[PDB]
Amino acid sequence: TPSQKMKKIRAGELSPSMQQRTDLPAKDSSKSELQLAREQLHVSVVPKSLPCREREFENIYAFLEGKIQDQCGGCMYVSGVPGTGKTATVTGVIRTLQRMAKQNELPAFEYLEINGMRLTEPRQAYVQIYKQLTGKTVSWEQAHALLEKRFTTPAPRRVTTVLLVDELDILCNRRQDVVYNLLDWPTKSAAKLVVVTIANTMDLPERLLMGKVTSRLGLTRLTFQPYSHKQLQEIVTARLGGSETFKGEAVQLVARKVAAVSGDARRALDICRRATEIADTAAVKCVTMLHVQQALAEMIASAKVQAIRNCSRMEQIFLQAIAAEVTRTGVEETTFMGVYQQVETIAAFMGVTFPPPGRALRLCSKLGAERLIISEHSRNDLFQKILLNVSADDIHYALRV
Amino acid sequence: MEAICSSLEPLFPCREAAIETLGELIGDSSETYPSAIYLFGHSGTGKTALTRAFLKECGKRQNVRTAHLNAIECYTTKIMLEILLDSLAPDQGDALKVDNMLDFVEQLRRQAATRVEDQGFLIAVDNAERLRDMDANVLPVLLRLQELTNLNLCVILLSQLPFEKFYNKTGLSEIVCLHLAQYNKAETQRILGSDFQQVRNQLLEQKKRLEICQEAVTEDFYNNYLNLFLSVFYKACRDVPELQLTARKCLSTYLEPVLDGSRLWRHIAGPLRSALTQIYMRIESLELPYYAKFLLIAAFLASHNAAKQDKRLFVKLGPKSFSIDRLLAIFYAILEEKVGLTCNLLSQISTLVHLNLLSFVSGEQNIMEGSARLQCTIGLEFVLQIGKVVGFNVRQYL
Amino acid sequence: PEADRELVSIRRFLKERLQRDYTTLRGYAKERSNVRLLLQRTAEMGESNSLLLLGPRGSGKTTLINSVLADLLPNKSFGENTLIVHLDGNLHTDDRVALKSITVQMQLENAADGKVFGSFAENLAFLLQCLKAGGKHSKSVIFILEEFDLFCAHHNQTLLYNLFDVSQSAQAPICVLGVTCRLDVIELLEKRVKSRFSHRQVFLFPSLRRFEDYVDLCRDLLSLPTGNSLLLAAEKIYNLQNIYFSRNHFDPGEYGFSPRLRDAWNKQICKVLATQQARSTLQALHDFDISEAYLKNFLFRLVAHLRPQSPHITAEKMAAVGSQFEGDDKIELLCGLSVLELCLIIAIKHHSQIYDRDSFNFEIIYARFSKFAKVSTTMQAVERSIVLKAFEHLRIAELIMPLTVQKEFEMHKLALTYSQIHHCMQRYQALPTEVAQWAQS
Amino acid sequence: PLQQKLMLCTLVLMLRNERNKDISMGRLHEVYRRVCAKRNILALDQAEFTGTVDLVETRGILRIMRKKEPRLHKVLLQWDEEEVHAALSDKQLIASILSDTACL
Amino acid sequence: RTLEQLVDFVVGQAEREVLPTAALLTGINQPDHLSQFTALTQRLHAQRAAMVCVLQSRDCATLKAAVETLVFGLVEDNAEVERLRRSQCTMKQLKSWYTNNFDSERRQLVVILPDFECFNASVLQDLILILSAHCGSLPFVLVLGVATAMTAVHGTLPYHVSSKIRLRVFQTQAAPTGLNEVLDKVLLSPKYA
DNA sequence: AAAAAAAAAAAAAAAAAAAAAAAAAAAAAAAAA
DNA sequence: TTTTTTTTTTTTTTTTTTTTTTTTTTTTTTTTT
Ligand SMILES: Nc1ncnc2c1ncn2[C@@H]1O[C@H](COP(=O)(O)OP(=O)(O)OP(=O)(O)O)[C@@H](O)[C@H]1O
Ligand SMILES: Nc1ncnc2c1ncn2[C@@H]1O[C@H](COP(=O)(O)OP(=O)(O)OP(=O)(O)O)[C@@H](O)[C@H]1O
Ligand SMILES: Nc1ncnc2c1ncn2[C@@H]1O[C@H](COP(=O)(O)OP(=O)(O)OP(=O)(O)O)[C@@H](O)[C@H]1O
Ligand SMILES: [Mg+2]
Ligand SMILES: [Mg+2]
Ligand SMILES: [Mg+2]
Repeated sequence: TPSQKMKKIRAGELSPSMQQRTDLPAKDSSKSELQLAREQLHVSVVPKSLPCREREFENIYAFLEGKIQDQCGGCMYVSGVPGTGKTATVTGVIRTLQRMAKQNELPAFEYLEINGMRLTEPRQAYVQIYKQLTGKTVSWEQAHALLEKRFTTPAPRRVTTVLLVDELDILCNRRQDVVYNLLDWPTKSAAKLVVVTIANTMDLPERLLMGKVTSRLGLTRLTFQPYSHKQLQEIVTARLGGSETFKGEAVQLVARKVAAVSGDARRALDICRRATEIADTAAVKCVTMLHVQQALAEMIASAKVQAIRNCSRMEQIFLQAIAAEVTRTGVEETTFMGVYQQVETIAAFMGVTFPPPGRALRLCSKLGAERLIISEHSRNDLFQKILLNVSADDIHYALRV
Repeated sequence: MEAICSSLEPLFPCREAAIETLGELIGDSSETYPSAIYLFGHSGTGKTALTRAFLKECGKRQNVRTAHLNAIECYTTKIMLEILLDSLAPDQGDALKVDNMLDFVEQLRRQAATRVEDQGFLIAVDNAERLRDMDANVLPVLLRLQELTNLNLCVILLSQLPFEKFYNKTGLSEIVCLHLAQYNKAETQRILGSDFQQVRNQLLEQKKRLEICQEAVTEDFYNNYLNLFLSVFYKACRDVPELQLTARKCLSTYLEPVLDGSRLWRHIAGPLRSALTQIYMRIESLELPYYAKFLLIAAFLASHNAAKQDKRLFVKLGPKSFSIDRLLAIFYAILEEKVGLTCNLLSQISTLVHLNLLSFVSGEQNIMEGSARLQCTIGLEFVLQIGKVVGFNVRQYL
Repeated sequence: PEADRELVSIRRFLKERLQRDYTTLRGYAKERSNVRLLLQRTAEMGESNSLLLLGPRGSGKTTLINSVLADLLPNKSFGENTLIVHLDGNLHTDDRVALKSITVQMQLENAADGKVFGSFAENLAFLLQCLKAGGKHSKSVIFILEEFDLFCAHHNQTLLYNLFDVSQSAQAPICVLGVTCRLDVIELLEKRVKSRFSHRQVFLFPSLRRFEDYVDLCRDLLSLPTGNSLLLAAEKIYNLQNIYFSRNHFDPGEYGFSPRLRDAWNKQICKVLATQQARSTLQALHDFDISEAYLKNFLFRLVAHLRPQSPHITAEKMAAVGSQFEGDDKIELLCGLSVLELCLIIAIKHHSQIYDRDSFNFEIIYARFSKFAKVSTTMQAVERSIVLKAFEHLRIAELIMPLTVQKEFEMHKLALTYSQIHHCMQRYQALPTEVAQWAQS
Repeated sequence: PLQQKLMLCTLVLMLRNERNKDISMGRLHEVYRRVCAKRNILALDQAEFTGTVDLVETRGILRIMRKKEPRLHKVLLQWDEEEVHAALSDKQLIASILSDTACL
Repeated sequence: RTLEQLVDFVVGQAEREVLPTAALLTGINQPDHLSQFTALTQRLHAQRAAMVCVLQSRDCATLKAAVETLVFGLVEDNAEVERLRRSQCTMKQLKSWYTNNFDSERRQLVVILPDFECFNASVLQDLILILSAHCGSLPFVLVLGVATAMTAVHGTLPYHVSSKIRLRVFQTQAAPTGLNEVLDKVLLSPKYA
């Protein structure tokens, strides 16, 4: 019976494994140099020593080593825009401290991790923390009671537990009881809990956290600033290593065009991979700057000119008429009746006949599904409101030239 | 497809083009069906009965499984899916269980079979205007159920509106629209004269009158009667069931000088323009208490008579709203007996609200607090009848 | 008679090729190659990717995915080291329903014949525990999410955040496909979901904007193919069915045409499409909508007319189907009203032309109608209730819409234009001259 | 980043030269396109501009009122203009944006 | 007398699409009327001509609650003459129950609406459309409880709704007449001291 | 009496509370031996 | 008479629907000219 399977799953007795391949995977001797550079430029291949994040590594390592050696516990809050190496630096500090604990240079500790976006409710945070100490899946009330008995009652020899909370702002709700429980357990003396919380917004503790929760969160913060173009160039150049599959100016072009938009590292590592896949098709062993410009045109896309260029005749007349009605009445949100009057004017100027209003609603629905315009349901015909989602100069560029 | 059209053309005269198109599209199950057909028309055009008879004849003569719905019944989507999977996957009993659209699509996918049997499915969703009031994924999945379930099925939608009312903010798939245009005068006369044998046998069922009946109640006589009927009735309605239900009664009146013993347009032209005035009433003096009568005409004067003029008329568009203090003030002003404000008077106000002679335009949560606003919902003739049976002239106070 | 059975076979072949045949794709030489090489690099080399097919509704988005999958799946290197999870945003309207479907389609340990045990949170924990425990030694999962913007509308985009997080992590090599009709779907993502999405987007604007490609497509959709091409297509379809659409596909091995019949049919088709009336009808259709679904709808209604008394396709049949397409429908609803509703609509048109589209009422329109009905010598004997029922019939047919009060006093709007009523006055049968004269002034 | 500088400069310009603080995302992007047209900079489309505005909102400089459509989101500045001018530290650029009134 | 007329109407519908309905023009005094309907129900349980559900206006705020109350009333009326959940009561279960019970023998399905004026209008129109759609499947008779006049029924039933209606008007004797009869035969009767 | 602010109220989105359904667990009845 | 199996009822847990809070926008009232 599968109820024994679920009994052993909720107790953690059988491991959740996955199906395996019938073919053995490829060897690194059969791969080309461009395939090896494509494998090293994958964002999932995180390096052991991260470039450009040495000072943040020193900060987090000093905090965590002090909180482990002092046997006290506390809390830290790191933050920054996505792709700036927050979780990679924090888990690298955790791996370095675990390597130092395996060689008796440090007191031992137990490292738990949760992610606020891998939970469906914040209360299920209690189900995951208790699933990382014992391995049993219980209800959240029983898990919260057992965690409360673990962290309030003193018991020698308790070991230090370092709790990582990714995406803290998903645990914040109207009542703020999960985040208050996770930031209140370090304040007790019997709990050797160190809570490091990672998020994106810098002003999160003052924006949406209550006064006691930002009172317990602390003032030891760290901000992961976005990467400059020198830093993206150093990241990608360290990913490539001793190969010469990339040019020295191609990496600089990716770094200059990515560091100006977001400062993300995932964006640079994906645009370089797309450039590698473009250069693989053109039968060249290196990635020149033209493949990089082609990949930067494809990944940083802007395809609202080609969509208007590929519309039909009546749809382009409708797109001219919405812009002409916006010019005529001044306001941006135009009803269907004035748009249809301008349709009749433009079609009588062009000399072609137009469909009746029942098919003009079909043209409006086709343009609204593609989100070239913003339209309502067609149940209120001749009085439905139309916004022009594309700019008015884009239509005059797409149709004139 | 010729057998189904040749079998439906006796039952539906003057619909040979519509039955021809429906036999071209979904007539033969050995050929593939379009993804969705949408046939639409006015009321009384015969689009419930035609698709119902078409689906029954296709299920009898061929290997299809039919389902006829009504989208008014489906207050949730689980009701619609339960009816659909009950009719499309029969002999299932109380084991039928459809959670959502996904379970419906998987259980329809399991109903596929081999190619040599030539099976098909047909779904008729009558009153389809309600489909755009449902949970916003019913209509886009119904329009592509053939592609989704990988079946030889067609979804027939029936409504009184064109398909231009159905386009939503995300778009819809393609559909084969079909128009059932309402009949003109000659086609309507042909439909009304199609039941001549039934009318003749029912008349002969109900003895010199029977002998003088069976000599001339013939087809030309019934067609001249239908000409005299449609000369007066066709301007107000073209709806075929109403014309049938009134033409039978006017024939029952029309045959009186013929059975008793030109020359016939006058004796029916009395009752024909008597019965034209009672079209759309399918029928085969409001007594009130004294103070309820006075409260009702006081509410009429409160809604009608321009509340700035209340300072002059009693102190000695649309119906305007009033508060119950103004109603009681006008009631005590026009009664001139000055009865006691007991509980029965305010109970009469509440039960005149309850009987839909008044209404609640505003308030309804501060009824005792003075912010509730009422409105009178009767006409002038009833107020004049009340003032006549009481003796109080309202036109003096109007 | 033999000449009718061959036409039944031709009509059945053309209808089944138009409706079915989910794998044959026309055009898209670069986009199909991009999607195919991406899926093959995921399955063979174990890479994790994400992709977004974009384009208008009616272009070959699902057909490109079906063509790529039907060409990759009988390889027995893609077919044996890869499991495929199809999700649809119209059916999987919740992350819970989508997660039960992912758990069933991956054949996980808590599935047990299509009835997943555990809650939504337990199913998410078990799915991420299975995907985290994998690596390059495990099978590749290919998630194909159609109606992707509906997956963007879920709670916290939480399933999206997880499906894009296994792609960015040293876990089981999954590949995420997103097939949606919107062009600005990437501004519906949150900043973390947008950061984890590899921004490669494939755009599928149709390559039949110019009219000669439209005429070539209308020729290739109506032609009978060569028997060797028929045998090659039946070979590929039987091969993909040897290992989902393949249960009911086109399968052109059942149809065999003689060379003289195919010769006569293709000569007739090219002779018809060379004319000016057929090209004028295709020009009207190409002016309205350039997608292939509209043309396939036209050609289905054209092929369904092939009765054995009239076997050939001719240009007047195409003109008749174009006349069916191009007409207005509210005008044809207006020609079915009685004369009482027509005088009511003329009174509404007079009120809107005088007062500049002010909202009207039953009493205003009834007064304007009763001023005409006193001198008409045909509408003397209409009551108030019959005109109220005619007003209600105009209201429920949505020729009159409310501004969203008593029923005889609720305000309204005319849902027609003046040109539609002016064409109704010309197309109406047996309209009396009093109404036709009152409509002018 | 440069595109975030050109976003904040355009929002400061539209808050200076107009008394209406109801600034949408499309109305901000239409002025930003003219601004980057005058600087000979290839401006982002709407899809990347929305992510740029969100990445500036993570710093706390803005606040985005979310609506049914991303064109109708309302950007509300929550810093003083001296604070924005100090945080950019790019005086030769913002001095040129505020002198470019004609592209509004 | 009016009870015998209504029973003959139900039986003559059973001896026989639009649904047969019967507007019963009662007085403005509503709490006097429902007991009258109870007497009709007893006579309809005498000849085994039908089984009767009563739909109060308090139970029919929405269409879902009206259909659930209708099916639950009919099923519990059959259970009491000779338990489903609230969300389980559907028209499909009513059709299956009527096929399992009374297709072998037909009982009409009399639906009594005692307070016709106090109904939500859209709920009442959609309920009449639901009942008229199931004609031929389930034999429905619709008894109304109109208190004011027939102008109210003609006003609140639109064109498309009254296109599926074959009503026959009955009349009850007036409340002043009943008062004068009670005063003549009881309060002035000599056999009370 | 109109222009403009201003407080109150309505609409709508979003989060929580409660009801309902479904599964787990414990108690009871009936068969196994 | 004692043990094991299958039914029934209770309690817990999860899902869905309804209510409540919260933000935004409108809107009718109030002050100034
Ligand atoms: N300094 C660096 N050197 C090398 N690789 C880097 C560096 N910073 C980031 N990366 C790469 O970019 C990715 C960033 O992922 P990471 O989880 O660190 O981002 P994050 O800031 O946590 O994002 P989010 O806030 O959205 O969770 C990593 O997978 C890593 O491979
Ligand atoms: N051409 C016709 N020949 C014979 N009878 C017809 C014809 N058209 C309609 N009828 C009759 O009209 C009756 C009612 O029509 P039906 O119920 O189909 O109207 P409908 O199209 O459903 O309108 P609604 O949707 O408003 O109810 C049917 O019983 C049918 O017999
Ligand atoms: N490039 C193409 N090659 C072959 N057939 C096509 C092509 N484009 C469109 N079609 C035809 O258009 C019809 C719909 O195509 P498809 O299902 O690919 O569109 P879609 O993008 O999936 O539509 P939706 O977005 O509504 O699901 C199909 O019948 C298909 O035969
Ligand atoms: Mg992270
Ligand atoms: Mg009907
Ligand atoms: Mg598709």
